[PDB]
Amino acid sequence: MVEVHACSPGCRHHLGGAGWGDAPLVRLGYNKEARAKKFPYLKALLERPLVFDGAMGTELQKRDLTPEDYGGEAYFGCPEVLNRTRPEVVREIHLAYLEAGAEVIETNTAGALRHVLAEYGLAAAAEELAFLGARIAREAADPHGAFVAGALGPGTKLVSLGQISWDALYRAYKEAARGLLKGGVDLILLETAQDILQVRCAVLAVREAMAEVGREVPLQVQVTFEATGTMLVGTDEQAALAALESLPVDVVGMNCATGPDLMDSKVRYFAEHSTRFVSCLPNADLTPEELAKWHLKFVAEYGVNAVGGCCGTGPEHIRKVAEAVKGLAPKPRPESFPPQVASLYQAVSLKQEASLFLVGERLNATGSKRFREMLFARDLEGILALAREQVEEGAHALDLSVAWTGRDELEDLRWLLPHLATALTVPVMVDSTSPEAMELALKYLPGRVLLNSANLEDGLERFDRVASLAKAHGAALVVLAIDEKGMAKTREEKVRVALRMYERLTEHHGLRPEDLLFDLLTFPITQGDEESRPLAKETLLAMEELRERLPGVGFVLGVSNVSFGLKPRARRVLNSVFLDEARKRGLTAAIVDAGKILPISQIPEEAYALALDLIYDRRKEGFDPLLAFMAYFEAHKEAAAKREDAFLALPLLERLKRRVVEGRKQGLEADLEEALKAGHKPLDLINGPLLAGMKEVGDLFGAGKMQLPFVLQAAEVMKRAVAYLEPHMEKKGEGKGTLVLATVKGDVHDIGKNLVDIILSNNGYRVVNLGIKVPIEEILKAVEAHKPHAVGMSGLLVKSTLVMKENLEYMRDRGYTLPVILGGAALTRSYVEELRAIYPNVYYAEDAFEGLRLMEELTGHA
Ligand code: B12
Ligand SMILES: N[C@@H](CCS)C(=O)O
Ligand SMILES: [K+]
Ligand SMILES: [Zn+2]
Ligand SMILES: [Zn+2]
Repeated sequence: MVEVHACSPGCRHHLGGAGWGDAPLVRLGYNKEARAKKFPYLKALLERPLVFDGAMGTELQKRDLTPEDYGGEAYFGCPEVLNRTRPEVVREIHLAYLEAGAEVIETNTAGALRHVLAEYGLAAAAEELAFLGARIAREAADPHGAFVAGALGPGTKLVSLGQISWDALYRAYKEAARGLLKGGVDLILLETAQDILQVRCAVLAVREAMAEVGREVPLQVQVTFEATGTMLVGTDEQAALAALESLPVDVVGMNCATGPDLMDSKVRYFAEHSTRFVSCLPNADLTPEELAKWHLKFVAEYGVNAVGGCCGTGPEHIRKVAEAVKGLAPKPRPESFPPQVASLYQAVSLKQEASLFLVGERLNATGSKRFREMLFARDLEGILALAREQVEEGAHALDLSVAWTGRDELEDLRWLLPHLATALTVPVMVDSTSPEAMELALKYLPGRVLLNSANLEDGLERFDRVASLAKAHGAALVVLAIDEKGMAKTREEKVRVALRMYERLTEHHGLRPEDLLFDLLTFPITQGDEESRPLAKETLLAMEELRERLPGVGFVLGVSNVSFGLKPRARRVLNSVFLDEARKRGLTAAIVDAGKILPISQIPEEAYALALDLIYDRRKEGFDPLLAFMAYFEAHKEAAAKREDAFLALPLLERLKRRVVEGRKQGLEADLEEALKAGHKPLDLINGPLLAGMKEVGDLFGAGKMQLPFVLQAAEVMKRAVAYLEPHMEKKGEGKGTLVLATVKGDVHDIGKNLVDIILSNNGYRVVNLGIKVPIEEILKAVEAHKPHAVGMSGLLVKSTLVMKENLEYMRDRGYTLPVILGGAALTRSYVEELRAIYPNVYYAEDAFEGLRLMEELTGHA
């Protein structure tokens, strides 16, 4: 092995593993075959479904156990102290589960954690009671030749919410896992997880336990989804899986809180998308027979790898499940997972559909006077509004740098990060030259973070420290083309540094290409020195080359830099054109603000061609592009005022259209008022100038001539106009029936939907509008509560047409035959015709009027 000898003193491979051998993640993905060859539990998961045991706690509660059984009054009701004071009772329950057909039992150790046990005066006994728990299970399982799972639960204190420090929590999982490993468990099971940051904390602590003890075992991680649909601290299934896929874990799954019914969408999401094996352990009430049917569905139809029960399930539940699942062939797991990052709340794709991945930069002390002022003044409320402003303008993630000469970086992160952890809906790109700052940040930020910058500026060791940190915490990584020779300025230097960095991150450390965002630099081309004139072109040509040579990797640029030195209008224009040029060369992400760009649709053809000449350095004895480009803005200084007066001069109707296209909120309501006073009706304005404006924005976005922030600015105008016009809308009928209406899970588009709501409401239909990103469970809760004549689902993403199909499947499975009306721009009539195969009663609606006519037909025209 070359690689075993090629470590620096910066490498920390115990937690994340390296790029070779048995590490959980390597360049090629989840290291399934190697780990199946080393570990009998994973071999078994490949070969057959593994039946878990059922509840321990609810089994213990059925024994009439006295204070004496627990060692005294102090310890009464602590399950884990029974490992010392009534071992034979814990064992008997294992024996009942094995005799019922369980091939995997869990240790009575879920609450064998320092801070949980402190309740009973047992804080110092966590390792002991965990070790005795593993021994009890070993004693029962060894005659049966079964597996033992060392079970650790979430504890009583939520780390994302500040109720315990990462370090105290880390120490609690470590010592506990140590007990389990020394006791002979075959795998460690982190279960009933409520806090996605705890998952990261405990995974890394349990890994460290393995390294300390010299014994590695598979790691299985199960979250709990509450009846509301998320983990307790607010994490959905998508964000959960995104946060798990990049960690050193073998098996992902869920347990507790609900029965399999509510669990079904979440189990199907894991079964469908995870590269790891998948487990499912529902709570119960639920009969043995019912649970056996749900696990037959989950195994045979979805490909779930291990099945058992949680709280309320007994031996009898496991008996029926083992009979139901014996002899089913496992389905193969998916081999790739789309690159995604995550906040506490939501997953975000790194390959954004039809768009760059846009990273706001205003939370950067170096680049932002406002943020700096608010940081030093400890203005939390101001920083969160700034965060929100950026997300509102389309930021998929936020770059954060607090570093400032004169200040303690670590103090400022300790102040700010606890608040960002729970406030942000989007992920954080942690921006720092200090690995210590990075490591501190990774103790506070839930989900899958980004790290802004592995580079070779300060030696291989720092590079390896950052690389190691990213591998262990499952972070995406920005790779910056700077080495011992300095910043790479030419295409040749950029490719060479990128290739060296790539090979080290993939082959040595085991990061996937998909985790990497290569930053070839952005230098100013405005200063006007002959050195600086080709520096933009060099980045663009390097990026194209590295795109063909490195499939899978991403590219990110801080684009504003290109234009440093210029006047604001010139900057906005150069930044925008550079960004589009970079997109055409392979760019996947951009660190940029909305204010520092404008739509290409708004750039005169002459400014456009001059910006091209400057970027590509089209210099002649004829003409110097920098001077020509500067001179353009000198000679069109009045341009802002010709725009404003020409805008204000337009006819009323065309002016309404223009407000949409150009995002002009200011004076909107006055124009709409003017139109209502002249006798125009609300729906005329909506269907006419306003939606014509949205049609044009769509054409420009689809043609690459308008970026996401300006589509959001058009969207805001559109929704303000509809909200102003809605109260003036003429009603046209009386109680004709009821529609439950929703945009489906994953989708935030609602302009279509809300027009539907308004047209139907005013033609005399009760519309229960459930909003955006509505899961099928909440749709059907609404169906049950309101008993409507139909259900409406809106979908504008291609992805949403697949959610609609699955929604129809979910509805068929639970007996629904109510009419379903599907609509949205992504969805065709030919496609809804085909869904009739799943669900007879499904109808397509081209528009709100077609929706109206379908409600008319389906209620007898009421
Ligand atoms: C506005 C807009 C946005 C706004 C939406 C704001 C809001 N709605 O609150 C914002 C900026 C939020 C947005 C974001 C994104 N969007 Co967008 N967006 C658009 C845009 C420009 C206009 C959509 C619109 O409002 N149309 C106006 C309404 C009136 O039309 P409509 O919704 O079709 O509805 C009519 C019919 O379809 C029907 N209908 C619709 N629903 C229903 C339901 C029922 C029951 C009935 C009876 C009828 C019915 O009736 C309506 C009126 O007659 C479209 C352009 C397009 N569609 O080609 C892209 C578009 C839909 N978006 C797109 C994309 C990709 C995205 C993003 C992924 C961008 C990104 N960030 O990477 C995100 C995804 C966010 C998410 N969903 O999770 C794509 C989707 C295609 C795809 N491959 O997935 C489009 C097509 C652009 C493109 N690529 O060309 N988007
Ligand atoms: N393994 C635990 C789960 C706690 S919710 C038990 O069955 O009691
Ligand atoms: K169990
Ligand atoms: Zn190493
Ligand atoms: Zn439970």
